[PDB]
Amino acid sequence: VSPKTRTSNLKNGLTIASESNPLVQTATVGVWIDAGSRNENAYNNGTAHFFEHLAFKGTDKRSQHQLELDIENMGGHLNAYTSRESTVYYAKSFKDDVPKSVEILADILQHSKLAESAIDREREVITRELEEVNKQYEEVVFDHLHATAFMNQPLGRTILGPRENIQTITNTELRKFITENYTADRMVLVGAGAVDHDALVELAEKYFSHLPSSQSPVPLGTPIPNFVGSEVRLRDDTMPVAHIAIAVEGVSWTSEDYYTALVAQAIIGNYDRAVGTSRHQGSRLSNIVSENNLANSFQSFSTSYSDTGLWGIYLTSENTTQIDDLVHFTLKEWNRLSTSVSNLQVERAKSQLKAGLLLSLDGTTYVAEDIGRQLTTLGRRVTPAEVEAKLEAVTEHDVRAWAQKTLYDKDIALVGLGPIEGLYDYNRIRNDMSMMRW
Amino acid sequence: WGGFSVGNPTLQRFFALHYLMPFVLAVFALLHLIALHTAGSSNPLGITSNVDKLS
Ligand code: HEM
Repeated sequence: VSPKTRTSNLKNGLTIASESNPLVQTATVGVWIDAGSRNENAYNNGTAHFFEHLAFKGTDKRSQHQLELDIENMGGHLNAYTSRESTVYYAKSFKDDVPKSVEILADILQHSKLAESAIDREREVITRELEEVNKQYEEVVFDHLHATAFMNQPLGRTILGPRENIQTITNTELRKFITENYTADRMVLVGAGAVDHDALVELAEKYFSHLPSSQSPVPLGTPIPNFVGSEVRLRDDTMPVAHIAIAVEGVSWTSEDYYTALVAQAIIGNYDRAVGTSRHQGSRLSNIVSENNLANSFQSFSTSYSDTGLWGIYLTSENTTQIDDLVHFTLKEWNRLSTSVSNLQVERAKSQLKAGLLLSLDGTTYVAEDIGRQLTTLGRRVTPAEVEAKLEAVTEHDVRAWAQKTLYDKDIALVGLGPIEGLYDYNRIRNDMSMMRW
Repeated sequence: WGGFSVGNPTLQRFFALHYLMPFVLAVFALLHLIALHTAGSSNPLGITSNVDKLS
């Protein structure tokens, strides 16, 4: 039984949330923000990611060099990432270096210079990032997947933004973005590891008290996406491995079917030929794929956003003449979530998930990430007892009913990259979303 | 004819051959398709379709 997550607020509406672990000597403090690329329009798309670069380029007090030195002297590191719906800035340090790290984070968020000289310098760095993501195939596949599934909608945009915007982002629009979005009612100060809650609340009162509040404070994790069944093919015969993602519209964080979608995802599960145990996994798709050498790997996913999600699978394969079999067998396993699953698969997946949801949190950064994610998506940290009860509530009838309305005979978004000549056209893929025998 | 003019022998043999010949025709129709399968169908532009196939 893990220690209780303590939660306090300031007057501006900044949440402070902490989970102490007296067995570790490091601490992760940081700021989770309920804001990301999805808050940009088409003209300033790329701003949030641009800011993340400039946040480390110097503040009104410390210059770029002083900032570098200050963190080096702390002993730990700082890290940041911007996603579609969430931005994070955190600092891992020693137990007693926590007040320094809170002070540095408060500085780079509130008091960053955003000097025209630095904007102009990063404008080239970010331009080079556009031509080097090209190598991270999983990311290429998932960014095309969002672009097509949410065609011409904010969730469909990339985080980097178009080349055109990178050349035209000004310090004005950067400042406007962080003034509109980085407000106290959208922010959570999180501490995990060797942190005292009462100490962290004091540090928040010292550094984050002059944060603007938004005019209309909605609750944390408050959002209309119209999924497009569609396909992107990026054939490249010179690549040896095909990367394929298939997804349907999934569930939001606060859906009533959130746990049902996780259980369904665990029934298919993951596979990787490089792991020794993977040939012995219980999943039917795992057995088909391993016995027939259809794939190097597959990874089921159920990605959630505030108002939508994507549920699907990501496959990698060198077997270029049997891509058709791989896709066929995968979608016939999805069909069985509608037609065939019983208490056998459901109770096995529940067993595996009851542990999996706890196992994931195995270090201070994972704990901080869990507190921050849950506070910015649900407005509260959900206790493991509540999670165990929501999983236990999932029956085989729930899984069948969910799959029948979410998967069965539904449109998919499909992305293929690499030697995908053997991937059939959209209709033949989408025809495997149902079974004529049922 | 089976005789010195078209008559009963001719009619009975034409019946037997008329019944048979469609089966021979079906075999040759199958042969020309198996022969075609090595190149595939041509197309109205006259170029290769190996770049862009549909089931
Ligand atoms: C019982 C008579 C026949 C049947 C059932 C038949 C059936 C077919 C079929 C199904 C195809 C493939 C689809 C198409 O292109 O239309 C085809 C292609 C072809 N047939 Fe026929 N056929 C017959 C008679 C003939 C005759 C009399 C010729 C030539 C004098 C011929 C020459 C061809 C050729 C060259 C092709 C390939 C055309 C291409 O796709 O570019 N067939 N036939």
